[PDB]
Amino acid sequence: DVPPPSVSLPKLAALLRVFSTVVRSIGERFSPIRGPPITEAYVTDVLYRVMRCVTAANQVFFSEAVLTAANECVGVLLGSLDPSMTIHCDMVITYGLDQLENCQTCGTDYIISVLNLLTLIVEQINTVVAVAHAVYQAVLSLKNIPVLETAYKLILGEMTCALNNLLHSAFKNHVFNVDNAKFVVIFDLSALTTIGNAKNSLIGMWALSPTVFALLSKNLMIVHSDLAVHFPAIQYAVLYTLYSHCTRHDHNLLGILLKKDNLNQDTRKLLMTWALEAAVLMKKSETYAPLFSCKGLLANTLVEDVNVCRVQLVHSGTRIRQAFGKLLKSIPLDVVLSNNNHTEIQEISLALRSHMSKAPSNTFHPQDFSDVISFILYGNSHRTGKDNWLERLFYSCQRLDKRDQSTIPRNLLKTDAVLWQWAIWEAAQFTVLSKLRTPLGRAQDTFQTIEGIIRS
Amino acid sequence: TQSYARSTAVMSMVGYIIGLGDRHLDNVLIDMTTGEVVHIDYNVCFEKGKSLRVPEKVPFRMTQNIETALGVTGVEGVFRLSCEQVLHIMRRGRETLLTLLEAFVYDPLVDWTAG
Amino acid sequence: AKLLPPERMKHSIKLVDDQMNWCDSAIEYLLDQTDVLVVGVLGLQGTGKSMVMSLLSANTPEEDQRTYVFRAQSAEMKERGGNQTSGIDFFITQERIVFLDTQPILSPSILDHLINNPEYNLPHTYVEMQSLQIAAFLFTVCHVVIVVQDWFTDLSLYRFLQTAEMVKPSTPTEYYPHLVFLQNKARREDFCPRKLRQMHLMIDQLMAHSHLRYKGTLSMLQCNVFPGLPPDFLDSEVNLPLFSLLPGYRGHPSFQSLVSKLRSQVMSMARPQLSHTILTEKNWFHYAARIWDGVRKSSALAEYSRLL
Amino acid sequence: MAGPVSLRDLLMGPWREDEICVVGIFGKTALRLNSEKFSLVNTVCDRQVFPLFDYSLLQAYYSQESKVLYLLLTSICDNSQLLRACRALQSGELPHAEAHEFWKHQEKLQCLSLLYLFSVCHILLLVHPTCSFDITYDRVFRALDGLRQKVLPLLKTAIKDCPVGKDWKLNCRPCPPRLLFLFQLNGASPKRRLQHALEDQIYRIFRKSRVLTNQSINCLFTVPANQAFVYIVEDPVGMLLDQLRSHCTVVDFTLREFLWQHVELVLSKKGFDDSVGRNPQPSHFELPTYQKWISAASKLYEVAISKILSSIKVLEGFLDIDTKFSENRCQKALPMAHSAYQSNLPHNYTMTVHKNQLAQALRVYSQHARGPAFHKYAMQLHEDCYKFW
Amino acid sequence: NYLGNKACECYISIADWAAVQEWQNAIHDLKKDPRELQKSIEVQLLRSSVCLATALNPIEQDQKWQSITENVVKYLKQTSRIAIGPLRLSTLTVSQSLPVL
Ligand SMILES: Nc1nc2c(ncn2[C@@H]2O[C@H](COP(=O)(O)OP(=O)(O)OP(=O)(O)O)[C@@H](O)[C@H]2O)c(=O)[nH]1
Ligand SMILES: [Mg+2]
Repeated sequence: DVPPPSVSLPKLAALLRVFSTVVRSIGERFSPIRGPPITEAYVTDVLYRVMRCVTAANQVFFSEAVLTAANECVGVLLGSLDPSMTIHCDMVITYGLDQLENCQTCGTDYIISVLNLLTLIVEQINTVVAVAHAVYQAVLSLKNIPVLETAYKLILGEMTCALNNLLHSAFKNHVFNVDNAKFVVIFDLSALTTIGNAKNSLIGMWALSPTVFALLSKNLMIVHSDLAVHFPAIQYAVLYTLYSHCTRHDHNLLGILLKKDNLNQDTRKLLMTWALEAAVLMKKSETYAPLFSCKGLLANTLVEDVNVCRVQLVHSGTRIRQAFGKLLKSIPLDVVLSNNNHTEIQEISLALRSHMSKAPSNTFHPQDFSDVISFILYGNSHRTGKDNWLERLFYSCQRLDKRDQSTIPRNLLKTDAVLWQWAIWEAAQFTVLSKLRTPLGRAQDTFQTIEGIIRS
Repeated sequence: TQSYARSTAVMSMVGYIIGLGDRHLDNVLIDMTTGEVVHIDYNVCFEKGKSLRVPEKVPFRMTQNIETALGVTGVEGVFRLSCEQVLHIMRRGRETLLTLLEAFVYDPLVDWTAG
Repeated sequence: AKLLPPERMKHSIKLVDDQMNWCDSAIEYLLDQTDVLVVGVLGLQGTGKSMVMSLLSANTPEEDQRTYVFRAQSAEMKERGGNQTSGIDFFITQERIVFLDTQPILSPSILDHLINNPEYNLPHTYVEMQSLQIAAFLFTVCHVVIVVQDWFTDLSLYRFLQTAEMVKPSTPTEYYPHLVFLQNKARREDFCPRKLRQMHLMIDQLMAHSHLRYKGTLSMLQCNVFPGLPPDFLDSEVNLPLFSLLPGYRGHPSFQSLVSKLRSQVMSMARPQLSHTILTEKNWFHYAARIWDGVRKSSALAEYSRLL
Repeated sequence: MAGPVSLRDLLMGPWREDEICVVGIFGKTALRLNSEKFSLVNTVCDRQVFPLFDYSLLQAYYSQESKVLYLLLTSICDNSQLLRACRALQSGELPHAEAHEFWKHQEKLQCLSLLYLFSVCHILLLVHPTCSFDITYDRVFRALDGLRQKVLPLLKTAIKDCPVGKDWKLNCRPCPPRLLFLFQLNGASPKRRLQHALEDQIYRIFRKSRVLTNQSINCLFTVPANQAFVYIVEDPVGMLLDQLRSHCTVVDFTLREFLWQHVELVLSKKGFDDSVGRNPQPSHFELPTYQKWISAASKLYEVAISKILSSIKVLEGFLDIDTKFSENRCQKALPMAHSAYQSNLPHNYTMTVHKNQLAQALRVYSQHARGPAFHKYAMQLHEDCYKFW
Repeated sequence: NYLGNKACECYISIADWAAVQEWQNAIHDLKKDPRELQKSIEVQLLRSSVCLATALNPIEQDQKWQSITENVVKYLKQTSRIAIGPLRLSTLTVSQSLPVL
């Protein structure tokens, strides 16, 4: 591997051109050799010399690696000459080839990206090669969300974060603008996919540098969901939303995804529900004592017994699916979490009344007495969870109401909800208006527009 | 529900100004996600529903019993009646933008206004 | 607030003693739930069959080894052989998921312990009976069998699993659990499309006649844009300025990501009904103990021991 | 100039004597670019003999600079030939019984090719990239003594007219081959202790299993020297990717001393007298020559690759236990289940009633058939079909 | 900043999150040492952002608006406490033609 440098480094470009041509030809000839095994069309047929070598084995990997690593000698300073095939452009001419089938190989894409990043670290942006500063972003945006292995986003995101620090180190490059206006659009997609907890930080910090501001709406929609990931990405999302800009918060793209996910989850009736697991959820909603010491993520993957939802699973989606499953499990006659139906209903009514009266009064209880920071804010979370629980229960408690296509039939027990009438308890326990108007206003009209209308 | 009420009010104002008819439980769809109401092809428009051939109905839009019970309280003096007034105000203020559009849609060549 | 009292463990619990003796210390942590997942692991001496169970049940990849529920090998590897997991352990995660990190089937450490100190003629034909007893107890009781392997395509493993099915006592349709083939300590090669296809073909031809659900719901969580090239089956592999701070090309997904995506599959594994009843976590222990007595004194093994 | 081939090597009629010392190389290997045996052959002779890129394709290679004849076996246990076996078994050659018989025949061919190493060789190097002695090999080594003894006259009567000598023809091998197991590392002074631990474990195992007797047994002890090497944790294409990270920014023998310590005892005629128990010390060094070794190996391969040797495979009864167990299970399930359902279920009327009871006669037999079975199913449908009319 | 748990009712953090910013703001005029202020603000942002964390639980729109302003102002206070407030934050809240505001 030293002879390649010893041949391509010295002067007398008359011979360096031949050395390059030969190496690049061996490369662009081995690369298509894996085409037959992949059944792909031969491409990159522009630098190949007259050498029809037939490797047809793992030798292609090593040959391409040695022919690309040798090119680093030209992609390193100083090298005040560009009479060759412009390796700067060579690493991009093979994009459509070594990036569309690179998955089936997963050996050449990363090496090409590393060589390109090395060639760019010595010179990244100056405005002679001029479109380079724009070709970098134009190739990154295309190679940034062609979903690949974890060993690729970890370097693409790193190069992007390193280029962001140079953009704000330049200066009118922001108005390019087909690259930046898309380089940031792809950052928006890479902020969540994939769920690695390492690429998001490389994106939350890479996009935190840009002001920008072109499409901060997508950044705000991403932060509105990432602020609850329950991982170290929460702090990054918070610091990005507090530093990007105001008046656009306060301005839908991502929230609709969670809405559709919950709508699709509420239309399957997967009656696994881990009845024993619903107790540790009521103990977390009606009480602060957490029985599962993250624990929510270990629940969704446990539920639904495959063999649904996206790969996000963090965290409002799972936080709401837990309550929905607990409600589906309480829909059956007996609520194993508590005593018989008349006991669980009484417990819920008491927990709601002891908290609604707290509004026009002052009283201490496990819903507000939190003797630690970051937990008194969980009391509001408890109220929101209880409100959503009651709402989705009234949803699934319509076995007598005969829910429409929005919710499939509950089960063969669709008669117990018709024989027995729980609407009487809902009417006699409409104190949820007070216990809801405090945490979430809209959590009362759902019940307020019923008790206030049923009593015509 | 708010997005629903708003789209319902706007479509009602449209069917009042434009003679939209044939409003059945199929032509008046509903987006359970966004809550907005979509209407099927306006085969009976510009008061054509008063020329049949069919029991002459004179509803300016669909306000059935399964729709008035959808808003907060009702239709008249409700969230929908408060937005229809704003719709008319924003449309009367730009009444020319629609008058000229209709004048150019009429006296046409391949529009087939013989319905 | 007392009507929902939970219960958790801190360390493993051994049902089968070092001398293959059933223990009744697990009922204390059992409950009256119906859907109870029971995942067991079988493998060679140093195949790493407890670190997987520890990282799947309670622990995570970023945590000290001494904190693992199931003791891993830290200083015993360098010393005489291995086999730190003497008997079948027990652990029920917060999700009521039972885990069974059995001893290394056909392990030289157990043979050495037997030679240095049992109703048989040779200790070599005895380490194969304990392996069979644990494989049959892991098939008639467990819902998933995580066949861990340090190196890939150990023909001995595929020829032994087919022999453990023959000893599987039926008639409590024959209940046959799943089979998750974990390639613990997997190199960058195992994570290649050609390598994946070769592994699937090999494990489908070796396990072509097993009657065990070894295929269907694995190997399609974290990969490239790859569509299903081969007849996919249950096979989850587990690995072993700014430009300067670029980690080397691992070639495989992160250890944490693979552990998470395997734990999600193990938790989501199908939990079919047991022999003839629901067999709740309490009834299960009363159903796994009878199976132990029936297999330790079964006719299948009594006849197989003579053939050895 | 040496060609890594065995079939063509023995078919010869330069380096004539060479005072060679053959070394067998068998064992299991994982799916990798360069097999373990190939890497060992390349590291021993200090040159890449096998350049990197369903039978026992046994290949030989002679090193002139070391006078060593490495014979590497591609036994089905290896994952390189096993891949081709599963590929040929996938599309076109099988039912359960046929597949089990195919695997049994492959294992028998592997055992035969392995006996060709324990019969004409001096040193043997196992391959098991796990760092844990595979107990299965015990039952294999205990299954080779039967073939090494019963097939002993079948081999003596075919190597009589050979210059091998008196002792070689007496015990059918140049000398007791020393087993030098070689395990690869996966996770880990620390290795120096693991080698001794594995040596002690293997010694205890072979002593308790009678695999290492105090006489001219199929194997040897190697008490004074060491017979348990541990490879360092390179092989795939990752060195180039690991060199990019560096280019962008800008005691404990190793495969030769551990093997030469035993190769010198054969090249220098020292022998393999490493025996314990105050025995007669039978130590016939029998340092062969390339010509004489080839003359002996030609006949050994022609006889084993076999007039009676092919009929001795059934004399093992140590690796095909699955077949016998399944046959016994079928013989216990047929006369029980079928005999019960032929009398428990009367079905006196024989007009279109045989299948009505056979539908359940199979549900009962299925619950008692195991392994390579259901062959009696064809032999059992006749009972329910011969009792009626 | 470890709000007083003396019967801290739910959703009342709007006053607790606003009655504290004055503490880390009135002290600036007393001094202008600050090492004990970022720990009283950053730990205060950790709780002020909870109101927005619940804005996604279970499903809500851009709202709330009167609470996110408190989080932004607390971030501005923490930024002006670390340094002397040379350039930013201010912050920038110009229209912003929502325009309910
Ligand atoms: N399985 C596995 N083991 C690893 C890995 N990396 C290091 N190891 C070491 O390999 C040893 C084998 O792992 P374990 O699962 O704990 O072994 P075990 O389950 O106790 O099985 P036995 O060896 O029979 O006792 C561990 O003690 C680790 O120290 C890895 O990535 N996977
Ligand atoms: Mg263990």
